[PDB]
Amino acid sequence: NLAAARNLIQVVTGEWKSRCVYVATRLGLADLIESGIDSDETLAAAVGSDAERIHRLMRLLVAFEIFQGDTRDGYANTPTSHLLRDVEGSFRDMVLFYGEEFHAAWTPACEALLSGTPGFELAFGEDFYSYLKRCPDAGRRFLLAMKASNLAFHEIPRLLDFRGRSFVDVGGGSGELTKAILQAEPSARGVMLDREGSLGVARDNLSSLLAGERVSLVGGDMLQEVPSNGDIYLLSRIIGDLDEAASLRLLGNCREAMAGDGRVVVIERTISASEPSPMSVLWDVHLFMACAGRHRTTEEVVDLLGRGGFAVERIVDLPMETRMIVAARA
Amino acid sequence: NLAAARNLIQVVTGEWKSRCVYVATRLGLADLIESGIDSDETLAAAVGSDAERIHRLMRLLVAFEIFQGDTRDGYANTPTSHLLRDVEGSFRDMVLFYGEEFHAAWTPACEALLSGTPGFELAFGEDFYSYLKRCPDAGRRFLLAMKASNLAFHEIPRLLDFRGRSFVDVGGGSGELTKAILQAEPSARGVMLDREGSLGVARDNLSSLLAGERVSLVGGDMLQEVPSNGDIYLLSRIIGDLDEAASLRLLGNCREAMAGDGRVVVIERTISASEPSPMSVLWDVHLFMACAGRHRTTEEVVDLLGRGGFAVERIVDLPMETRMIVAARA
Repeated sequence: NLAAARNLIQVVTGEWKSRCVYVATRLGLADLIESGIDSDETLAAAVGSDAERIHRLMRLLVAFEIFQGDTRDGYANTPTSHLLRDVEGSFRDMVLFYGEEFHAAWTPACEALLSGTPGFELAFGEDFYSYLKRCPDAGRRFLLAMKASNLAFHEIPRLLDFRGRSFVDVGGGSGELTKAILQAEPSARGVMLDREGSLGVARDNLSSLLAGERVSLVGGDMLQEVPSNGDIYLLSRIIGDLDEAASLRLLGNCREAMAGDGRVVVIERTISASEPSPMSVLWDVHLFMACAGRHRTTEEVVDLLGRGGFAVERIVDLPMETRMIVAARA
Repeated sequence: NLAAARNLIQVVTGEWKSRCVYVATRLGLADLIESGIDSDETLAAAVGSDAERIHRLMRLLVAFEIFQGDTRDGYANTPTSHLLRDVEGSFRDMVLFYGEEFHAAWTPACEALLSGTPGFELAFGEDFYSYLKRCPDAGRRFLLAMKASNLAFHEIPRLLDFRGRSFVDVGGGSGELTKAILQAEPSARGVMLDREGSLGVARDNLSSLLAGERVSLVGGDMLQEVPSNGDIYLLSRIIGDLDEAASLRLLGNCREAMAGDGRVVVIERTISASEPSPMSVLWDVHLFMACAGRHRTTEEVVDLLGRGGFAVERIVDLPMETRMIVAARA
């Protein structure tokens, strides 16, 4: 009952820790501190607070190993708080977006789980993808939030050998996975496929790589055709939105288009059918809350790969509860 | 870097777990399950949801050891989920209040820590205790939420001997501490003091014990006078709100009123000034967010006791980050 009350209270009050991290990010404390503004007084002066309130917020965060030090010798960053800094590749924009849009989305979680309308849609009056287009700047902020998952993408070219290979990023969106591969392995060449008229974001995000002729963009419908003669076909976050049939159209398109000995690589969160990792299932509820998305089990994807003519060769756990499943032609 | 990123995401997404437990609580899943309604399908029909959403919620809660089992063989409670049930001493009402009023309070946390206006006041346009006194239903719910802390009160008569002895509950409020003592030790006798005109709640909450003539109530100002000849003077969540001057008046009132070899017993959350427990400091920021209160360090309480002519005899760590400090006449 004691351990149980203590664990329960941790979970109940976890939200207040999220808020405190969000406030530390909004206030730019991690930046100020790295700069040497590192006392209660100087921090309070910089952000417009009071020294005692800063002291209390800092005491909390330090106790949870987010920052370190004290007001007298000075506060400093820890590996976790460095991620809050306003620097390339940090988690700052993800923290802010999650503490704003997704904080609002998770407020009507009860009515969402009862009705089946995502909490996001209840909170904002339109579906998520609609919101990113409507609400001014939301799209830009969300792409910055998503850069946080360059964590999994940076691992792919460390696990998979792209040296002298051509790859096809099917349904690439902004091009972050293509970008990460091409940054890591200079002899690799890619094609990114997306809907015609959808290539603008990628044209800008990939401008230097396009200028260097390391990549080309193609407009097309992946269900009708994929760019041919690739060695590796990346399906990143594609399968989850597709039903049995469209998934088999897509997989058949890659199976027939790829070079001899080519591979299909599915990159996606999948849930272990038994003993799922607690974080993977938290992401799964979140996918509902955000957009009524649904995850497959690892088994369902492996079996789906088989029905599309592939033999799985590797299943690798990536950062942020993402899997990489590599399949060759059966 | 992997490890830091995994930690940050845990903290950032912790809020969604709080929302998931709040939802299970609002829906009465633990009650339903205890009564044998224990599949996704029967749970869904019971609450007006759908089997798939229940499945995903329950998968999440089970993975975090809140419930156990599975839809086929049936879900079942755990020591943690038993605390959510609608039973006398559970955390159920605390979870609900924290997921409603305090979830609202913690939304403007940034503006709160900058301005100094508690998030509760920002959110509701009204200070916390004014809100409780004005809105009888909110006041009722808050009292039920504060019952979760009866965990600490029930330990008190196990650590102190009230057999044969008399106590004075100074600032007793609704009277839960007095009631915990008399229920544990039927031969204890006690007086509860509070401000005249405030005794309504306690007169009701303690009706039985008042009818048994085991306890009486007195209306009065503790800063001028306290009931005399007590063996044990309980100061529960009373000093925290008092300045130096007021605390020394109260302590002197106790020192002069008490029996030979009497004790003053301070029950309060305090912060260890050197290496504080992360949970104690989270409670401290929450106290600000709710009503601009704050906790003292343990050292400050010990030093204040000494200034009031007391010597600390014992310090005991009670449940839910609360301290019991026993002092005798120096």
